Formats: sequence, C-alpha cells, structure tokens
Amino acid sequence: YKLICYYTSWSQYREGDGSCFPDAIDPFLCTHVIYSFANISNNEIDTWEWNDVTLYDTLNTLKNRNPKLKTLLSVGGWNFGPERFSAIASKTQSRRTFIKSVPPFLRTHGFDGLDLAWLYPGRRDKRHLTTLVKEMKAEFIREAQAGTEQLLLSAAVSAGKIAIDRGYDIAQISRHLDFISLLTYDFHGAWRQTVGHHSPLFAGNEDASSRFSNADYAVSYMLRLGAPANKLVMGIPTFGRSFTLASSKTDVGAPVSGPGVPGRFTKEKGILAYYEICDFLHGATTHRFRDQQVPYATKGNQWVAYDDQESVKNKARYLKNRQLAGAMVWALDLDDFRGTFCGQNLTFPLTSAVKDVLAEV
Ligand SMILES: CC(=O)N[C@@H]1[C@@H](O)[C@H](O)[C@@H](CO)O[C@H]1O
Ligand SMILES: CC(=O)N[C@@H]1[C@@H](O)[C@H](O)[C@@H](CO)O[C@H]1O
Repeated sequence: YKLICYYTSWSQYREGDGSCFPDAIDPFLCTHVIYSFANISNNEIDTWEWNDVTLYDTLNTLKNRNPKLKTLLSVGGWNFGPERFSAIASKTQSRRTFIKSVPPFLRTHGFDGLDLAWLYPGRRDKRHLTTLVKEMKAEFIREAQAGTEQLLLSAAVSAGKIAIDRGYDIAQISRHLDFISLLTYDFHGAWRQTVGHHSPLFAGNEDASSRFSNADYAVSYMLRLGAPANKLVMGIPTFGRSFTLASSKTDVGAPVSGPGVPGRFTKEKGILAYYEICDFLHGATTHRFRDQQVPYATKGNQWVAYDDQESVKNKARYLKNRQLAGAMVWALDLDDFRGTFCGQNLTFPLTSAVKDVLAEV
C-alpha cells in the first residue's frame, strides 16, 4: 500500500511548537512525501517561499536514511488561482513551455515526480486538463530515455460529484496518472449555516439529500467512471473544521453563526490542527456520528468536526476492503508531529494509525 503524505511549506512560520520543518519528518512513516506548492512563473515551474531550495534540500535528504522513499513537488494549491492554471493549459504554447520546464526543475532539486494540485477545473477546462496530463506524461516518458528513473505524475482530485462531472475526464487521465488522490475531506464547510462533518465516511440516514457527500460515494463513483482501484488513493485529513455555534443546540443540523475561533498555533479560522484539537478536548464533550463513523467535540459555543485514531483506522480498513492503492494524509504538519500534544507519546499519531492498518493484511 502507498501512504502519500503532504507537507506544507508555510507551516514553517507557525510560532513555538507549531513551527514545522522537513527535518521533523519520520523518514519511514510514508512511502511518498509531497512538498506543498511550487508556483508558476513566466509559464515555468518555480519556487514559492524564499527558502524553498533549502527546504527542498532538507526534505530530500530524508532519502539518505530511507532509500525507498519517493518525494514529489506539487504545483497549484489554494492561494494559487485556478484561472492562472486555466490560462496556461488552454494555450498549447504556454502549456508546452511549462511542461518542458518541469523535468529539469525536479531533477535539479531531487524530486521523483510532479503532483498536479489544479484546484478545481471548470466546465471549460476539462478538455485542457486532459491534454496537460497527457503531454506532460508523454514528456516524462521521453525524458527517461536519458537513463534516469522515470519521473512520477499524480493529481489531487476533487471528491464532489458535481465537480467531478463538471471538469474531470476521469477515464482519460487515469491512464496517464501514476495515482489520483481523492480530496475526501471537503464535504461540509464551504459556508453552510448548519453544522456538519466535513469528512464523513458513510451516507448516514440523517437530514439527507447530500447523498453523494461521503468518502464511500465519492469512491464508488470514481470507480464507476473508469478509474482503476490501483490508482486511487483516498484522502484522510489531519485537521478538523470548527464552527462558532449560533445557539446552544449541538446535534445534527444545529444552527451555526460562522466558523470557529482560530487555533493559537494555526491562526486560521474554521480550522484546527489535530494537535490543537488534542488540547481542545480537555474540558469538552465528545460525540460520534455512528452512521458516518466520524466524531465531533463541543465546548462553550465551539463545535468541532474532526478525525481521531479510530475514525482514521476505520477509513483505512475501508480503502483496503475496496482494494485501493492506499491512503493520503493531508498535512503531516497538522498531525502531532512533535508527539507531545495528544497524550500517549507517539510522534504522528494519526498518520501512524493509518500506517499500522495498511501494514496488517
Ligand atoms: C510567493 C511568490 O513568489 N509568488 C510569485 C508572485 O509574484 C506571482 O503572483 C506569481 C506569478 O508570476 O509568481 C509567483 O512566483
Ligand atoms: C497576478 C499575479 O499574481 N501576479 C503578480 C504580479 O502582479 C507582480 O507584478 C509579479 C511580481 O511582482 O508577479 C505577481 O506578484
């Protein structure tokens, strides 16, 4: 099984224990580690933070300890406009420029592959998104003629039924991608004035309609669309989403007035790192959606949807039972990487939990 783990560059600026560097990563934890967000400049893949080539370096040395490790640089991201991605893909010229600029870049920095994080292509981009994947992979094939191991190519893909139908020619791009990562953690959130869990596993017979909003549906659909199970990798979050309640109500559907207060370390509203969630639990009331098998806690006017060790192990058994290629953990830097925030001293509890399951039969 594969364990694709994301590391975000901007997690370096978090204060105190929040601060996270490539060197803080267990090199035997994952099978592939993806560095979060390179940019695009003058149609050429480029760096983002000032000290990226230093961190690229830090990160890639981990292979000195674990030679089986593979690293990938991911382009796009959120703070990266999809229009930009769009303007580039639609002009065979600007597109071709970008492509020819990629191999050398990764080769110079020690990466084994590129990861496309085009964040949500439109109805208009589907055709181009396909061309990009194709020609890009055609380039990676032609560049291995030089005797070096062929660079890998992957994409982080939306898990929303509408999004998939709108801008993804799945049957086509599965043939060129070494693996596809499903963003199976963005089902609630996106501003929706009722409370809810963002990464539910199952449907759960409750205040329904959103039938397609759960890893399980997302997955089945991908398979129905022609994507081979051995190329699918299911996303498992390491963060929780918060909500400032609008009333003393807590159960499903409870009214929400806006996102939650920021985490002292992550400083972004509506989101809490697993380790911050570990601290939050103290003095909180835990709950479990038995139908969807994912928990939530509450304390004061704060409601949090998150994933813990059991929920995570569960999703892990699931992908194994449907025979997928593996799991994907978003934000290794949001897990208890120091292993000193969540009690029982284990470094990277959530990711470890997943690894243990993947390591059983
Ligand atoms: C963080 C950073 O460096 N971003 C730059 C930015 O000036 C620009 O939006 C983009 C377009 O060329 O190029 C990026 O590399
Ligand atoms: C639209 C965009 O994001 N690109 C900006 C551009 O306005 C700026 O002049 C240049 C570097 O200074 O690249 C980015 O900073």
